[PDB]
Amino acid sequence: PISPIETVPVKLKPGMDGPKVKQWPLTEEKIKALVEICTEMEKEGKISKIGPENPYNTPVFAIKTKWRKLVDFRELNKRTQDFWEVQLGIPHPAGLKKNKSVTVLDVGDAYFSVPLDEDFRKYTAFTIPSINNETPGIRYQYNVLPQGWKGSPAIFQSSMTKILEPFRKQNPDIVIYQYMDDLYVGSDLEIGQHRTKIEELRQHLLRWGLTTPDKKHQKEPPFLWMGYELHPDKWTVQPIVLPEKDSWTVNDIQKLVGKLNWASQIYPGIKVRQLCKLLRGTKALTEVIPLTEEAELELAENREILKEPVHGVYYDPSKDLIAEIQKQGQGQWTYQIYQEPFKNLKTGKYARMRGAHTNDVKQLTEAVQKITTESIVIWGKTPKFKLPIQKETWETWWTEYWQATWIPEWEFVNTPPLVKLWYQLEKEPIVGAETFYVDGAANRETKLGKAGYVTNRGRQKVVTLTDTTNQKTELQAIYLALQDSGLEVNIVTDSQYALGIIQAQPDQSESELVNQIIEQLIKKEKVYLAWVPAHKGIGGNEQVDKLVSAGIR
Amino acid sequence: IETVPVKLKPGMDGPKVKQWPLTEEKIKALVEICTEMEKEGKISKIGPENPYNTPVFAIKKSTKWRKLVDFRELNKRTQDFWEVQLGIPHPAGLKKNKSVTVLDVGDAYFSVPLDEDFRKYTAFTIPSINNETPGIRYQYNVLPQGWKGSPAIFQSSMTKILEPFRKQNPDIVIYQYMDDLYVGSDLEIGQHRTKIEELRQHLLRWGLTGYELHPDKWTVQPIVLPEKDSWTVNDIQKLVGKLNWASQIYPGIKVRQLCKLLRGTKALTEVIPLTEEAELELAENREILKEPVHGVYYDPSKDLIAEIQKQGQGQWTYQIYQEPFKNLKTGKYARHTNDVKQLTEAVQKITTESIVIWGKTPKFKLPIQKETWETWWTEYWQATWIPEWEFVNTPPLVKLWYQ
Ligand SMILES: Cc1ccn(Cc2[nH]nc3ncccc23)c(=O)c1Oc1cc(Cl)cc(C#N)c1
Repeated sequence: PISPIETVPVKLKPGMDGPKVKQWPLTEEKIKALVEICTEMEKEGKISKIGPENPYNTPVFAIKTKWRKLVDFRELNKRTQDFWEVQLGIPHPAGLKKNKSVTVLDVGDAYFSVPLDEDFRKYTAFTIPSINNETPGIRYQYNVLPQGWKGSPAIFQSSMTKILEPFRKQNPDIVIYQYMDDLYVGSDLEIGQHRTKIEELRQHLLRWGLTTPDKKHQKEPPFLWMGYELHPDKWTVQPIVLPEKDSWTVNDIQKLVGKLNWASQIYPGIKVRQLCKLLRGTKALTEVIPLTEEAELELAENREILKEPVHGVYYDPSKDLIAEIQKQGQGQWTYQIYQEPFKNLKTGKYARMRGAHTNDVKQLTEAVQKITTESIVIWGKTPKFKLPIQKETWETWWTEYWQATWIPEWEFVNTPPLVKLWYQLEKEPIVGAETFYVDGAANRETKLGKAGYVTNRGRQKVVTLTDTTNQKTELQAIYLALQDSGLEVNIVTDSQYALGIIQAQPDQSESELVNQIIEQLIKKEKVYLAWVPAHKGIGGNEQVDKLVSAGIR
Repeated sequence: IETVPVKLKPGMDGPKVKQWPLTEEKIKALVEICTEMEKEGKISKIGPENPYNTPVFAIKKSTKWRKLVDFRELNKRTQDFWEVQLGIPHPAGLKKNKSVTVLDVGDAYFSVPLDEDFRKYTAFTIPSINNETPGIRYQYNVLPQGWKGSPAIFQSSMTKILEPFRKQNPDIVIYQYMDDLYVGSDLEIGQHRTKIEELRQHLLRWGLTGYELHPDKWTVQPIVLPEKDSWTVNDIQKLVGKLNWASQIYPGIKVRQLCKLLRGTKALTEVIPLTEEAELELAENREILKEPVHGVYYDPSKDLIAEIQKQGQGQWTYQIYQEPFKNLKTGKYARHTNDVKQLTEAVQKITTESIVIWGKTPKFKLPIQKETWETWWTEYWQATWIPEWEFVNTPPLVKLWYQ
């Protein structure tokens, strides 16, 4: 069957003509196979013989016991118009409502069951060459959607939408998931009314040239779909088997990470940082990577999580979603989403680096944004958060931060480690604390530099650095003052870069110099940081400037 | 009615902008709205042979949900048509009025059909939850609300609708920007409010069925210099920096005398007595700061930029310029309001001012996370236009130089 549905008017790209690619002479055995295939397809209505007036051509090939016909639509695909991007997103099991009865209906010979715009059929022209290419070939063109063609997935999906429309309008309490050439039908009806409504569906589809399986051929739960297991009251990922091996290659770690990442959507606490760190360094697939202590420990913890099986529950739209986040370690975050306490719909992890210098408060808000988005996709609504951060910590941070920051509806949950700011900077200068005027300077040619300070109480220092930048020297100068100062410090810099980093209360950095600075800032009782313009003869700034410029600039 | 042909700029073609995920409530609101517009023939369902897409959202302002189509990309791609080919002259008088009322006039557009060969470029998708179904796709058969080409085409009809009112009230400035009418007068508030009611009746007879600004009362937010008795080392360091910066933008700023007070490696807390020469230069700098920037003028061929800084405790500062420090306008915004709600309100206030003053929306430099702003902006948005925006990191010192 070939659907009696209206056709989709396909066009070629503006200012382009159809493909005119020569057929390559094939073997007698290949020509014979193509002839058998093509005559069968022609009797079925799938293809039609054409006259020699049609100038277009796409190459054909036969591959092997049966023979398959392979049409190379590369040229036509480059000339066919762009189509609407099919469906941007795939159903997540956790977004599925638990239905009384569900049936899976795969459409049989999908593309071949839908017609092709008559005016575009000319461009699908192909030729079965004659023996040693002496005689003119047998020419055909497609009447249905050809496999490998650009418009097929779009045009099929669109035809399937048009067909289902009337059934959807009259059966609103029946869910139909449209995925590729499958239909997933769920209802909250007793076996019998559903087995009937499905037959009505199967029948409505037949009136439109679309054939689906009958009761004996229809799949029975549990459905093994897209790496998932869909059971009548739970869902999970399919079996994850972590390979045991003496020597791990780049490809082995790559596959391991993928499996763990996949497992992370239901199994809580999955960690991949130490495994990922091994992968950086341009090594070959076959190249063996020795595990670090930490990678071994991460793998061990994961094997433990995976030992016993875990499942997820389906969605109840009458209930709110609760999302709980936990700090797992450095840069690592883990979350769980549920409606009823500890019966998770799904889980996940967040372990990103937004910038070079950050803190847990920023990281927590980033994870809340990622979870929020994900909730809108899966459920069409935001969850309520349970965060390991105190409301006082949050309001102190938000209030004083330069960026507009916002976490929707939340509640603190005492689940350690808790999110805190490790240090705070003074708002006004400190009385009875030494005033360090810090500076840094690096010669751009030699790449050498000097870092130092001049204090208000007569002190001075200057260190030489070898493979530096002005940014590195100015950060060294701050570190110098933090090292040689008391427990109360007023620091004046002409570096907005350094000022910027420090004012943001980082607790973690990609830079070791910044982590050394952080260690000092935490140790301190009171620190006040001020900025002045450079090169203007300002106070103690002019004095460090001359000190660090000696030999440098 | 005969359609005006829309000739898209050569080379580049239609928008292919992704639809952002929408909540269940917003989706439902849009499906009900679109079903209606489809029955009324305003829009029609489309095939996959339409590769184009522009985002669609649902806002309020009202308890009623309204559809908002983001035509930012289409507008950039049709700039020749709505700005050069067709083009609404902006009246210089509007910013001088004691009162400006803003009227939603977007309902007019649906009575004018769109060129049959341009409709494909107006394609949009209503998305579904958990990708149950492919999205509902539509295109417009009428002038769409939010497209800059719509008031451009509707100009002639708008002129006729307004002719009697304008003839009877020669001192009323009426400006059309996108879906809105900006109506300004120098009348007493009661008389102004009376004339707008009169204009609504004229609008009502053609079909088309407020928001009150006071532009004559729009003043600058000058760079404020502290007025104090006892000046600390930090205080003057803070001054010289604030003044050193203003000297890049404002012509005639002097600092030599103030700078001269900072000699040697002194403690920040050390109170240093001021000179009656340094006191004179801050007085002269104050005087320059309260006045407009000398030599900064609006260039119509250049884009407008708006920069916003979070000042804490519900206060926000902003600046509008075309050249990075050559700034045309500087102001402030003040507020159970949260940071996104506050920033949303500020971007809209700055935008209405830009429309009134220049007839152009600025390109915003927002001190927020893209994703936060992307998920949240629609919760508080109430304008029928959307300006362009970039996501930035407020340089630490810019904030303190503006209060
Ligand atoms: C339409 C539907 C609704 C609920 N559940 C969740 C559920 N509720 N009740 C069930 N009874 C048995 C098994 C699952 C059940 C489903 O699985 C379902 O069918 C699908 C959806 C997807 Cl994404 C892939 C496949 C596939 N393949 C099947």
